[PDB]
Amino acid sequence: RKLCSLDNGDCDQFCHEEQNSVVCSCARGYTLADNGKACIPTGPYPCGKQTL
Amino acid sequence: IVGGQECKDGECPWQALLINEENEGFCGGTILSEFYILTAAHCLYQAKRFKVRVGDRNTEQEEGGEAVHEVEVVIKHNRFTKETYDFDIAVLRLKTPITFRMNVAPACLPERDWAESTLMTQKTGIVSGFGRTHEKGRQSTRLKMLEVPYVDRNSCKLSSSFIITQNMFCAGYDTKQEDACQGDSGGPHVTRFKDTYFVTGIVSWGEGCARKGKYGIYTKVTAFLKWIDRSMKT
Ligand SMILES: CN(C)[C@H]1CCc2cc(N3CC[C@H](NS(=O)(=O)c4ccc5cc(Cl)ccc5c4)C3=O)ccc21
Ligand SMILES: [Ca+2]
Ligand SMILES: [Mg+2]
Repeated sequence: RKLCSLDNGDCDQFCHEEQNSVVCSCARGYTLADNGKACIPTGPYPCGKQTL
Repeated sequence: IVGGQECKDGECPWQALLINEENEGFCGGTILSEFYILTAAHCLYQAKRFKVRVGDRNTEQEEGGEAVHEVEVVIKHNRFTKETYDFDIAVLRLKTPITFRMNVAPACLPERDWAESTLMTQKTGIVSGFGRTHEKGRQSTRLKMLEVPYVDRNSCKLSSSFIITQNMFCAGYDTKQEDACQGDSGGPHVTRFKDTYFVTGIVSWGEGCARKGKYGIYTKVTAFLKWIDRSMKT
């Protein structure tokens, strides 16, 4: 297990392998955090989250 | 849903319910965004005229979060066939936008490659609906959810009396009395990843409900992500 095969490449959501490195991205309604791994909701009621 | 548990407050917020002229649910759907609902193409024959209700957990009481929406356009996959239920998918555009709130939120659409290697390889998915609680019973008045194991493609093909196409996958139990059932059709099959739920399937069909040696058959959403994207862009 390497890159995206190793614990989802440490990404919160989508993991892609580009030029032999990990590239993380997020679903619509989320923005990639400054660490390039976590996904932060851009507004209220982000997709895929149970409410309250 | 046969077996499983009730969806508790806020737990299944992406659940939609297709209701006929009698304000009765006949199929489920998944909220994709403020304007779009994902459902099974075969549901588009169960009633002549229908609306979509969201935010409902108990069809007997008014819990305050319910909202009925009229459909503006029906986007049925043109390759859907009643013969085998291949391409059992449709997207509905609503006339008015859904207002998200407690019990009303969309499920995420994943990317194809990542979902196939990371979501569909998880142990389980979650199915939900107001469908029958036994094969011969009546529709549930309560929204239910059920954890369903992903089933080996080979085992699934061996269990089935009918063709499992590339647009289908199997989930559930060999012998355990838990499965989706009549009325759950078109509803959500979602997969949890780090506390975020992604749409992975659409309740499609099965040889009865919770039968021994039979599994629940779901439309493989990952095969239609590009199709969904186009359907939502118009
Ligand atoms: C021969 N072709 C037509 C194949 C493809 C479509 C299909 C459907 C059925 N049946 C038989 C009855 C059952 N209806 S049901 O309401 O009990 C139902 C409907 C949807 C389900 C969905 C899941 Cl995931 C599991 C069980 C389900 C059960 C149901 O869906 C049997 C065979 C075939
Ligand atoms: Ca209600
Ligand atoms: Mg079974």
